[PDB]
Amino acid sequence: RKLALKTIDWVAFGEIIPRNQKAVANSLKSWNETLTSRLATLPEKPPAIDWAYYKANVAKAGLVDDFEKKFNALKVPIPEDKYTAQVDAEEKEDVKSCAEFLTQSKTRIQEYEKELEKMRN
Amino acid sequence: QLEEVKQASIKQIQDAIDMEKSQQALVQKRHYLFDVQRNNIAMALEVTYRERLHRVYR
Repeated sequence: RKLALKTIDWVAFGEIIPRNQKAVANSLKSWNETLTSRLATLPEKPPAIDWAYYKANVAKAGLVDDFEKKFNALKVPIPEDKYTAQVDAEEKEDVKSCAEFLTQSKTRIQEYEKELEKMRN
Repeated sequence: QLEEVKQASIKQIQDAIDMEKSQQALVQKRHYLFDVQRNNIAMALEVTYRERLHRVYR
């Protein structure tokens, strides 16, 4: 593909606790951050060929021109990647957050804080 | 008298606090996680486009 970025929020990131994916985050930060700076390095593209010249002193200039036309024409596919199941490996330990403790916590918060007033009396 | 009143006063807010923290935590960490899991994948990607242009040009 190329670079992407979402909600990189490092403190809560590691914090997860779905344990076989909990551990991953702690490393995945550093794998990532190393990653982020390493991209931040490269050039994207290199020069554009001085074809006018390379004909000059590649006087096998059929080769130059062959490769020239090919280079002028030459347009890479883009990379491979595969972990766009992580999008959904998210949604699972995206409902864990939700269900487990979204709802638990509202429920629990209700009785307790409510539970403040009446026993405050 | 005063003992039992302070026992109740502790327990009631306690319960608030700990649940409200438990909610807030999982929301934040995951919505953060949602985007971290991006970022991981996609970094790889931009690298390979960068690399291609050098690689062919060499």
